[PDB]
Amino acid sequence: GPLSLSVDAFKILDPKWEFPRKNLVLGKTLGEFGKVVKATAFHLKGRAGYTTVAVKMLKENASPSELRDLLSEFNVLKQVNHPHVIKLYGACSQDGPLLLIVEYAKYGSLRGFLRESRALTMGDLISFAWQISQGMQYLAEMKLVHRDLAARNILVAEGRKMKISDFGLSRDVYEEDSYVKRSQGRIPVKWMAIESLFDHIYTTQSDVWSFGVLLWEIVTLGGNPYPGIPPERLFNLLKTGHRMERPDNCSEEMYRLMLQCWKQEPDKRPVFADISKDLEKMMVKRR
Amino acid sequence: GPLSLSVDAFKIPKWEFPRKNLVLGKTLGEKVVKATAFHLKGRAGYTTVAVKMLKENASPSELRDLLSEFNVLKQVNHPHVIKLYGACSQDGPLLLIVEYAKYGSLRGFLRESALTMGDLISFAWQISQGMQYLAEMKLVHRDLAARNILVAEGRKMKISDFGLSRDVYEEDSYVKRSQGRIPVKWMAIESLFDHIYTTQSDVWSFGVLLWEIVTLGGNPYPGIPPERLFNLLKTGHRMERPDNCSEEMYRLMLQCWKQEPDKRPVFADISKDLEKMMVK
Ligand SMILES: Cc1cc(C)c(/C=C2\C(=O)Nc3ccccc32)[nH]1
Ligand SMILES: Cc1cc(C)c(/C=C2\C(=O)Nc3ccccc32)[nH]1
Repeated sequence: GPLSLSVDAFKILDPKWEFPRKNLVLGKTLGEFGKVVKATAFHLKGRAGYTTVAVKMLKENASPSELRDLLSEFNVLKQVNHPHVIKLYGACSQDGPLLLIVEYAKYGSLRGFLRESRALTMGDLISFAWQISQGMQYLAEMKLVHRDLAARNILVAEGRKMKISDFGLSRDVYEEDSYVKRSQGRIPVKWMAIESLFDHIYTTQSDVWSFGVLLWEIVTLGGNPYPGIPPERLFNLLKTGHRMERPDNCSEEMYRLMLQCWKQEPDKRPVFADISKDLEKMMVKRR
Repeated sequence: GPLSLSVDAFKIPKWEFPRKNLVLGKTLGEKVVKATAFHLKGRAGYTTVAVKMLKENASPSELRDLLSEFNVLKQVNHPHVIKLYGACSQDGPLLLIVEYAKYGSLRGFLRESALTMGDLISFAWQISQGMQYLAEMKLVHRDLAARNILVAEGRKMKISDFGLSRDVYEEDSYVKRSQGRIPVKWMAIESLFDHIYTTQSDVWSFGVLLWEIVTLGGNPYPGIPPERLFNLLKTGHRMERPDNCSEEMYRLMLQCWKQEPDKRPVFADISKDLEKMMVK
């Protein structure tokens, strides 16, 4: 099938991205559709000596789905280049499990980083969202729907820099401007757009919806969306037009922007350039 | 879509159990928790049970798997299949209340070990017998592996995890267009390449499970990466005879792993082959 073809095609292939396994040394697990370990790499793409990196790999007992997502992630990361998108340095595929060598983000996930804090200003939180918005605009212009946008999938690198991560679920939408998934998806339901939940339709405008949930996650310093509401209740709660109330410590302008990200009709939502301009307008009231 | 239709249907019997009579305890595994249930189906007082629920941040796919498990468990009834007692959905999160298995998973239980080859064969036989029942009901399990078998009181095997199970009454096969969620190292060659699932692919998996049993919870195809399996299988390679395995036992595993599904033994014949080993 599609995967057997992709495995054979891949194993018979770019010396641009291949990295000798023997120059790579793995350490502790950072997190667990894959696993990530901290690692160190010798003579990595013209960097002399060792460079600290993260390494994405398959878990124990990988299904075909998981293998496919690793291969797809690899494929998206090759095409992609933005200060707010995680950087790929190479891959080991030749005599051992498939390993993707990627940018180490010293603070871990944005969720984790938010949860560890209190000291952060609204200005810091706005800058974070703005950085993410710029990365999303560049992926959107590259014709890619990310699908899985969430605090847990955004890394915080050196300097408190946002890095969009986890491209397993990203799809190319050059031709049709939407990605349609027949069977049930694997994005948490509390981050999915209404048309994704009901019609299995994913577009840049469902990324915007997700971005709205992510704003909520930022403003709450890593809260759990729809707290105490079971995922199965979401269908009915969304079509009957309910949305999350304004959280504390959230300004009127911000909340207004989350709601617009959550408009029932996709075409009525802001595109990522409007989101960035909107976030600038708030940043201007603080800096 | 299919899920929203199902969720509404489900929301709109003798399986409902009041939430306030159920007390959750420690996590047993990832989601399943130890729990206790007051006045569960005519049992007076408190009964120790397990409770299956949705993990944090469940995707539609996982929601559907939970609803599916519930729907299959309503229909199924055999000494070696985990038993469903009820469910809570009225308010709060969807919870399925199921038989508690005091020794946990068969993998964990094998790995903590003194057991005879007689004990090992009996384990396989009990599962084979449960598979036989499930095959008769026209159900393809798909996800059979030591981590999905439970060890209840008296060292009784309980087949578990029906999330991925599928009805094959009409067509006798289950064909999944997209990529499955069963680990590659337990999938039949036809499931790997053509996405085809039958009772004969369950037999292949049962073969892998025999291997797990005999090695006391060994990891299949050790030090071989999942992606190499495609090629290794199509070119005819199979796991070598493990240490401490009879000739007859191994012979049974290879026959489970025949390239052609119709050349593989049927569950009924495996229960016989194992009972013969039992007796000899
Ligand atoms: C210190 C730390 C904690 C965590 C969860 C991480 C995680 C990552 C990291 O450093 N680079 C990555 C690239 C892709 C996906 C995850 C990571 N790093
Ligand atoms: C003592 C213990 C450890 C573990 C992993 C378990 C697990 C289970 C248990 O008891 N009944 C179950 C029903 C369905 C799925 C898992 C379990 N029980």
